[PDB]
Amino acid sequence: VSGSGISARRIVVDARHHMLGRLSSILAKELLNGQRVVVVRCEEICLSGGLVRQKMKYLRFLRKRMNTKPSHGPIHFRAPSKILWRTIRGMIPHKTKRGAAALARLKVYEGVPPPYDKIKRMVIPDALKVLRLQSGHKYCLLGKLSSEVGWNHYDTIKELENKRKERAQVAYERRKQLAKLRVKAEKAAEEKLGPQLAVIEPIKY
Amino acid sequence: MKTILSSETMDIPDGITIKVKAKQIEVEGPRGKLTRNFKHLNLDFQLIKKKLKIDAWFGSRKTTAAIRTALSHVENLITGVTKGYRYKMRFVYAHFPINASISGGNKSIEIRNFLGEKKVRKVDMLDGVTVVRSEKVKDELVLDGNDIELVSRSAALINQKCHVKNKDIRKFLDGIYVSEKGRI
Amino acid sequence: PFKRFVEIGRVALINYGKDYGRLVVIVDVIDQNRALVDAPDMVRSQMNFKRLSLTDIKIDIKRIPKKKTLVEAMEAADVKTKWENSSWGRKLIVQKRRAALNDFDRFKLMLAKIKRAGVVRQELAKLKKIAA
Amino acid sequence: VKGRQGERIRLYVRGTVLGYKRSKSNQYPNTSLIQIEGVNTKEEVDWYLGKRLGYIYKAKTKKNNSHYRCIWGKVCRPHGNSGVVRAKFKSNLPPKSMGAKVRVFMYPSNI
Amino acid sequence: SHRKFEHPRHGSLGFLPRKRAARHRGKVKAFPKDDPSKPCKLTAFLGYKAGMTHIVREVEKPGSKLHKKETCEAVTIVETPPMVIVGVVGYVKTPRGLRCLNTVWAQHLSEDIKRRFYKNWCKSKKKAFLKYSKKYETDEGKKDIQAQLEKLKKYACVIRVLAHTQIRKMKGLKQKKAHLMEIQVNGGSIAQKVDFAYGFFEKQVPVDAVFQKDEMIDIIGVTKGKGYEGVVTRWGVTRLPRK
Amino acid sequence: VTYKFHQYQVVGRALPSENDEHPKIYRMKLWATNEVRAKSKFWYFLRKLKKVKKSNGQMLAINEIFEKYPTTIKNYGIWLRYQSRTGYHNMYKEYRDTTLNGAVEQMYTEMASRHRVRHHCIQIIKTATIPAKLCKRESTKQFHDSKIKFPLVFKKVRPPSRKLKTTYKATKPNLFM
RNA sequence: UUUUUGGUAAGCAGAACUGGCGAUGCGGGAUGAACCGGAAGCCGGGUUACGGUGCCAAACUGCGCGCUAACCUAGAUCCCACAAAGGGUGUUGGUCGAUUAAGACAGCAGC
RNA sequence: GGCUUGUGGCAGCCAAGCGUUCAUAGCGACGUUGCUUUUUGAUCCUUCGAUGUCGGCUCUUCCUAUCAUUGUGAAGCAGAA
RNA sequence: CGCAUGCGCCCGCCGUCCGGCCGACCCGCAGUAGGGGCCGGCCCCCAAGGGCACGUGUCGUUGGCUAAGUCGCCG
Ligand SMILES: [K+]
Ligand SMILES: [K+]
Ligand SMILES: [K+]
Ligand SMILES: [K+]
Ligand SMILES: [K+]
Ligand SMILES: [K+]
Ligand SMILES: [K+]
Ligand SMILES: [Mg+2]
Ligand SMILES: [Mg+2]
Ligand SMILES: [Mg+2]
Ligand SMILES: [Mg+2]
Ligand SMILES: [Mg+2]
Ligand SMILES: [Mg+2]
Ligand SMILES: [Mg+2]
Ligand SMILES: [Mg+2]
Ligand SMILES: [Mg+2]
Ligand SMILES: [Mg+2]
Ligand SMILES: [Mg+2]
Ligand SMILES: [Mg+2]
Ligand SMILES: [Mg+2]
Ligand SMILES: [Mg+2]
Ligand SMILES: [Mg+2]
Ligand SMILES: [Mg+2]
Repeated sequence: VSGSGISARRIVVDARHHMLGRLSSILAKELLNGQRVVVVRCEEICLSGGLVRQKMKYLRFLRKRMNTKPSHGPIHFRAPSKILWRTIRGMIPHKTKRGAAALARLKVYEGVPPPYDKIKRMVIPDALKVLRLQSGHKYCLLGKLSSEVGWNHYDTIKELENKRKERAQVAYERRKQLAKLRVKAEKAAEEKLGPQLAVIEPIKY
Repeated sequence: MKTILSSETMDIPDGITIKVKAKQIEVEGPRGKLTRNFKHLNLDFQLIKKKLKIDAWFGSRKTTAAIRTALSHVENLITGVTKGYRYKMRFVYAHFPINASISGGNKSIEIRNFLGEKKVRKVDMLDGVTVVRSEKVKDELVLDGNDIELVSRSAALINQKCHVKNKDIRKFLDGIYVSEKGRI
Repeated sequence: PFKRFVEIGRVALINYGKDYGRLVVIVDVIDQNRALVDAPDMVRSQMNFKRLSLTDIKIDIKRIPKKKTLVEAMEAADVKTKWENSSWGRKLIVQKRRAALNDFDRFKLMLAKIKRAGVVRQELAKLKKIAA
Repeated sequence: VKGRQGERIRLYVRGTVLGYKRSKSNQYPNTSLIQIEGVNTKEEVDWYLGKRLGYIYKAKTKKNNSHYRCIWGKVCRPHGNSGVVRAKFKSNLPPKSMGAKVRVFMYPSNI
Repeated sequence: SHRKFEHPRHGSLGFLPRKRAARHRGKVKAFPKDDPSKPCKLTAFLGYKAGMTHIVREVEKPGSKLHKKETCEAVTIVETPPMVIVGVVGYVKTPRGLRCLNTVWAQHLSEDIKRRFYKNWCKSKKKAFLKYSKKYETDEGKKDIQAQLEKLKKYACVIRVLAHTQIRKMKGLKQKKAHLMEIQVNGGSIAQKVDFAYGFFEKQVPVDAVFQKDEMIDIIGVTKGKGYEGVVTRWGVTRLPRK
Repeated sequence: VTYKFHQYQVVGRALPSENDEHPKIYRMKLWATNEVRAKSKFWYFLRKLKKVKKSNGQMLAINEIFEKYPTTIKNYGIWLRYQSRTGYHNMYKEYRDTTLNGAVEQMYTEMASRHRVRHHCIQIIKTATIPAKLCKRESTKQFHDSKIKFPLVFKKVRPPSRKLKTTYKATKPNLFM
């Protein structure tokens, strides 16, 4: 993984059905190359091995604590967004200034809060479950894992996501109708544009 | 060793409306409607016409084992909406009679005097399952419903609610046990 | 119900490697991972299914036919014409054409697109005021 | 229409400064690793070999009536298999430039 | 090596740190679960500890040694004069917990409550809520106040009333600066809660409207202070030998 | 075109002596990655099977054997002897390939996978082209079907070349059998 | 490393041949006097050794086949930082034998 | 403290026999495979320009190879134990 | 959420002057042993590998006019 190398002011990633570790490594490289990344819907991230194995792993993590002063760490974040953030931190030299700056360019959210609900969201094929996990093998959602280890906002995110999706469906229908109104416009413009369509014909899909 | 094709077929009765879409099977009959989610099976369901065909391509021996399981579940749904399921249980006791109290429209039962205990054991029937005390037979319960899993599981709840403890169960045979697994 | 199957006569597109973009006919199957493919302009050879994309075209041939028999079967089914006329097959052709446009040709296409967009936008405005 | 104010013609592509030529335990600042946007293979790198590079940054003081500074370089050879290149500049780039962008010009031209 | 003999540890680790509380008034950490089917009602009340005494009553506890006998038991007197509602606040349920949406205050605020907003009331100009109180005097301002209330009805999920004590009525306390707290409203829909709260603006809520006789309540407050203290008294560790 | 393993006929004999001016000539069909390694394994067997070491032997001829019809599919049976962690064993394997070189390559790959047997712990006893009706393994029989038909259950999603590789894409892959 | 004595054994004690460390940095083995590579004036370019190419971290989430699913912290690289006898109707290969369209096996039916 | 584990401690495999009958409810002779560092030895690597050397008292934390307490399986478990 | 300093402070303008951008254009959801579009048949998918955009002028010459369209700013 060398990096995307694209010039963008900001990249918004939809993490739904992305493998946690593979998404983390790709994003870690993007952040280290100076790319600003926003990750939404972290509760829908997928972890291979299944809930039982992943739950046992987190419980072993909960055991780790400074015996003489538990407040001195390690800190066991329960929310999906923080778990992703901590997973990425393990793949970055976060104790150096270079690493700290890279982490400061990352933002993680559960669900899709504004203004990102109206911003195009991309996916990362190298981390997609449909391409990385064989159908029939165990996996769990990060939101489900977080709920069982002490994240109590799962329902709140679920209701807000349903409200957002219904609004998005309404907006989708408006664009769908606007597209049907535009295919008529081009047909009407066909008579005016005789030479222009000839040039575009060999290039049109 | 992955077999190229493993397939099994079953015949759909004439008076059944079976609907399949993305491994979501819905069966409707005179008694009601039943639906089961088979999205956890990596199989190919197809209705050919009526018959139901389930295929597994390049599946290991474990994967092909689910082909017959899927057909049996679909067959149970067909029988559930056509004939129904009737599980009969018998009270077994040596000294203390077991007193049963049906309530809530045959959707609940309370067991009292099990081995003389003063504790009251309450069991609620699952969705679509009704429990009725039989009159032809002495100390017999009858559970009826469409879904075999719910009816059979309701009987299991009653049976396990009346387990003897701190005693030799070989001699203390008290309990409620399933005596017949049939259909209405 | 699957739409495409690996079978003798199936026309496949090479989706990876040097032979990318070429059409081949599956004339025999070696195992689960490999098939024997033949084309009019290539020697019969084996290749992995990971480099093949099955199409909707399927000619009627017997197992491992002769080149002359294979060629006439493809022409009888108009394999090349069907593929190029299809939307999927046209996508590959258009991609090559776009990459082959010179600087002057790109300038002409820009003018045509700019003028096309301007007229279309005017038509939409009329469809908005009238058909609100 | 946008009404944007800025450069009207772009005759360069952006490249990201990834770091220096290095091993697991040593660093060689005399060579820099640059990722050129759009170049994804070693074969594609051949077109950019010898092309001039410009690292433009802003200083606090004014020199020649400007806060801009430029360090010139060029593409020397490809690095790895994924289109990264090795670049040399008149002076070794500072570590501060890691993650910054450089302009990859289309000259000197062989076409 | 293992300790020679076993005894439980001294003190509880669930009350750490043993620091001075960052507050003087008892904070309600958790309000009762809300039941919409019930009428709107307050869930908390402020009072002042007056003192203790003992009472005698005849116990009615079947199966107990005290059945139909008399028992003497200590009791605490808490003086609870009616509280005055002076505002309403609404919270929205967010993935980051409850967030305060808006706060609507009553037109008239007593001097006792206004003292709570100052460190030196007498030396100040007493400008608190003067500009806020003016928008109740105009039709456009009244519409804005009503619009804010409708905003709470639409988005708020938790409604709490701002209530303060009438501390002047207890001259023994020698204090004129009243105590203010948020009291959650349980029961009814969100609209009813807002209407319930707004209807009490500048009105008094007696303690009887919140609690009644023979019910169990929780008391929250700050314990008596005792300053720097050694381990024997602070934690209950046993003393060492005389020598 | 290119094979990992090549088949060679190696012909050799013991050096002529006064007692035997015309010693017996031995031939073997050996598999190796090149001629040099084929010769070395030829002397290994002659040393241990005919008591003729290379130091007192003579190499006569070495020729590579090529598949006759590399465009058709044949069934290949391979009889082999291999060493496990606890002893020696014999097994018979079948493969389908266009050339016996490919079938031998599959055999070495399978032995490494299913038995953790390295290349140097395998001796090939016999190879042969088996007709379809005489095959024994079901992994080979199931493809003896004139109406062979199946879908591609597992596909590999990727651009034709890394030139069209991008880290980010607007939509997920659309896959259907 | 190998040969080798005493000792249950030891990062124990004592010999044989060679190399190494000590007197020596440098690359790899996360970390390490001895292991692997390799020995060095001060520099530019090129190429490698051992070891590597998901991130940390320079180099593929490269092109191929199979095996494994770990509800024990599955497993993950010479020295090296451990595991045994004995077991599994877990699963995958192979070897020998027996039965079967003249009808086996399971169930069903009355040999 | 470290290496080692003979010795000490703890555990498994085979099944002659015991167990009224009955190898394996509960036991396991003759053998054989291990674990542990809460025994004692073996060694002499660290410390002799000094690491305060018995036990108790006090106080916290940790382990499980579980004495009691919660939930269960087995018995030569009728009940009780 | 309240109140916020008279030789001060806060805003709306106008100038003066000071410390990484180059088109930095793009909101469907869901599935992947499937999902849509049309009349059980026929089509579409098989990566944004797309679409949009005066995209055309020395960050852009002078002087006008300017139908609609697109875009920015402004109550
Ligand atoms: K002690
Ligand atoms: K006390
Ligand atoms: K004491
Ligand atoms: K086995
Ligand atoms: K021992
Ligand atoms: K000493
Ligand atoms: K322009
Ligand atoms: Mg790298
Ligand atoms: Mg008992
Ligand atoms: Mg709390
Ligand atoms: Mg005091
Ligand atoms: Mg010594
Ligand atoms: Mg010395
Ligand atoms: Mg190591
Ligand atoms: Mg050099
Ligand atoms: Mg890989
Ligand atoms: Mg074993
Ligand atoms: Mg013994
Ligand atoms: Mg000292
Ligand atoms: Mg000292
Ligand atoms: Mg000391
Ligand atoms: Mg235990
Ligand atoms: Mg007894």
